[PDB]
Amino acid sequence: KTRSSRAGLQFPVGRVHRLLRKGNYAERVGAGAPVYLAAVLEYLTAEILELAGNAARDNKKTRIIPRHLQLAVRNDEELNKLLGRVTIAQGGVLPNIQSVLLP
Amino acid sequence: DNIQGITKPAIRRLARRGGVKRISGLIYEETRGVLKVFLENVIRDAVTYTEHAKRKTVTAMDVVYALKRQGRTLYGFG
Amino acid sequence: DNIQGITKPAIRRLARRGGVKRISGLIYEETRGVLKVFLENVIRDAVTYTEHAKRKTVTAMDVVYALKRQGRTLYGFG
Amino acid sequence: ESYAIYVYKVLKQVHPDTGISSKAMSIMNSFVNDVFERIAGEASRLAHYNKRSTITSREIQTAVRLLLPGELAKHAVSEGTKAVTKYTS
Amino acid sequence: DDFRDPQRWKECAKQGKMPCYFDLIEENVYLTERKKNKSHRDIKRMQCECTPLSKDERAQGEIACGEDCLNRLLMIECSSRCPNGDYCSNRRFQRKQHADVEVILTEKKGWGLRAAKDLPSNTFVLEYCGEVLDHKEFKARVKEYARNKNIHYYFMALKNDEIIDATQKGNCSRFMNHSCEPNCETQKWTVNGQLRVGFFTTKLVPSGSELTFDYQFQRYGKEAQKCFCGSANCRGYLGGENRVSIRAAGGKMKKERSRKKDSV
Amino acid sequence: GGVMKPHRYRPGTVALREIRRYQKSTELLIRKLPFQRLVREIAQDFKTDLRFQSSAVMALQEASEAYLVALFEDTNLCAIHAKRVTIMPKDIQLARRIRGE
Amino acid sequence: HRYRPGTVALREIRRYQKSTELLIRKLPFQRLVREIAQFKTDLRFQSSAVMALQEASEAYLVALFEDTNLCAIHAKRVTIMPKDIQLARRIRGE
Repeated sequence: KTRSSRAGLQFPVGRVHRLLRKGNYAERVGAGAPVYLAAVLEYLTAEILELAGNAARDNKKTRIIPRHLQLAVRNDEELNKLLGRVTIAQGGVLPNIQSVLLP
Repeated sequence: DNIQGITKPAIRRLARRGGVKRISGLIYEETRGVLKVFLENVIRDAVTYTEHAKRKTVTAMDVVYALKRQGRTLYGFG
Repeated sequence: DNIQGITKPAIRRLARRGGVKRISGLIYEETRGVLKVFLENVIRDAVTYTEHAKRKTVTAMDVVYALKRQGRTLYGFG
Repeated sequence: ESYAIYVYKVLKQVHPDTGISSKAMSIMNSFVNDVFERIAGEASRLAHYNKRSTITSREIQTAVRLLLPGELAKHAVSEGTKAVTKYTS
Repeated sequence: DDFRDPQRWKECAKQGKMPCYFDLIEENVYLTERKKNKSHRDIKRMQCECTPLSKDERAQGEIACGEDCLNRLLMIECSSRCPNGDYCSNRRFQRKQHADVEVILTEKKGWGLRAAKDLPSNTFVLEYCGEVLDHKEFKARVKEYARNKNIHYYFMALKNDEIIDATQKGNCSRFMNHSCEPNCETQKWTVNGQLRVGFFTTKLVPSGSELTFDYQFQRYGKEAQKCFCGSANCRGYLGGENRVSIRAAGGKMKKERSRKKDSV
Repeated sequence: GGVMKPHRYRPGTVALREIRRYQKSTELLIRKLPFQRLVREIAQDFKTDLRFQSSAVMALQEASEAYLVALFEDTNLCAIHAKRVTIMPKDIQLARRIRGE
Repeated sequence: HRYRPGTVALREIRRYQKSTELLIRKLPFQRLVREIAQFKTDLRFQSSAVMALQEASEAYLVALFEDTNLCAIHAKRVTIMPKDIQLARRIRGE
């Protein structure tokens, strides 16, 4: 049976194992590293998709769009810090107007 | 002179997206030069990658790698 | 409360090296906070490296790596 | 090959009745690849300062703690620990 | 004095006491409306950014969407998707919140309006409603109607190619006069994607005082007209002295890129 | 008898309206064919007789628009710090100097 | 005898841009580090670690004050103000 089924995850452990053994990072890899990394990636993916889904429901839509991803990422304190130097295509900016320009 | 193709109202449009209320008359000539320098750097790096890869066509992955080299990661064109 | 040990003359001397002629009376409380944040970040990274290395003593190479992580790249300490 | 079907499987667990566009799928693919590269590179760095052959779960955990912010890293570590416990138990 | 009744009566033209010689009008009507606009592609919704409470009114209760809303400052009324819902106060052209008006005789210059009760600044009074013309019909109907010897021309240019006629059908805003000391004015609000013209006050108008608005001066034929107010500097004349052309009066059409022939 | 026009927008009102209109949307603001011609012209200086991918030009356009938007976002703060509404090239230069360009 | 206000300021600017020594006192800096390093209780330090921390900190502060001075001059002021530091750290990306 698949290692993912043993670990209770959703991302595939074996492909991560292969990429670690293939990407010239070190001489050896311990058995727990791919499972740990897959759990981390699954958690981050789930967080991003949760906030994207909330942003999508906030605009009466049923399909997540890059604008929704942009809003979800930029309206969070820590994800913005993690992705501060990343440009999302077809993402746009946050609506804000400085208070010294409004009449 | 294709640098004049980047129109005055186009630059005004970009400023409107950036949140600028009133635009001076030299911002356009400044922005043209800034964009020219930025594009020259990125294109130089991209063409370098291509010539290394022995290709004649310039792929989009080359542009992505050049932007990563500059330090501006771009999601979507992978 | 050892952040008060970064004295007004010390900050003034640093500004003089920076090229400042006239200094407001409110610069010091801001400078102390900025220094505290910077030191907290760097020391956090250093202590993390130490705890990974299974060491009681925080080495200088740990500090150098912590600075390299943030993009400072100090020379002179190995 | 990519992570698209797995992203679908993750999405259907946190929002049942929703969809996602291909551009967003590509963006998520890039995000997964980028985080994978960051964590792997940091672990490969950590394994060299101590002159060790093997990247272990401890190495990955150290990289995670160094790379992610405060509240996010704690949950990431907890999830990874739970998974690596369930892997052997 | 207004007495809006649907039965036509025995008052010829002056419309001072019997308003049923012509017809009244609701929100305006169009003739050649096509689906080429910014209606529902980029102005689908322009929602304000408000985090209200809406559970505490009449006691520590702030009115919803006051002068701190993002839409009121930019002259846009909210849609039905407002977070306040049916408590937002921007939708004044849709709930038909109007001011108390009355039409009687003041001066021999013509009919007009006088304020019933006290009215503060930045208060809506009436919406200008009429019949929307188009490119070709304006320059024909105007020369067809100039030979009918009429004094009042109810033409107002919405855009460089749109002129609204308030002659065949008009609301209570057709009687307001001109003066060189304006206390009311006209504003260009955007409701439901369409542009509408409204009337706002500027000061604290006392009960029983005049309510006129300033004309952006314009003349159309060879003759001239003059104003009879004379507040302190009154320019003497409606339309000033300078003459402008048929196209400049209406705003000269956005020429369909056919041909030169049309200019000649 | 003449055709009177209602009124004129106060300046800055439509400017702010445009600010909202273009901050709400997500589209390309730059003329695509001129952008393409410009890229080809400036690429001719590094290798004669090249060929491009459509996505390779689209990515360049996205990056350029993002860069300019960020530059203006910082420049507006510079101008406001200068207690001005109008935006000046000295503000642009200060933004680039402090950013490190 | 008095030197006019600003003259000695320029004198200090010259002499402290000429010198290369450290400006912050070692014992207070050390006490500060060993206080805010309490992360992990009961730590030990190499001296070169603190020596490097002081160098990095003074370099960072000088580099920040340079941009602060630039902002103050752009504002047509001589005196630097905390709003200038805030603008500098806002544009810098912090």
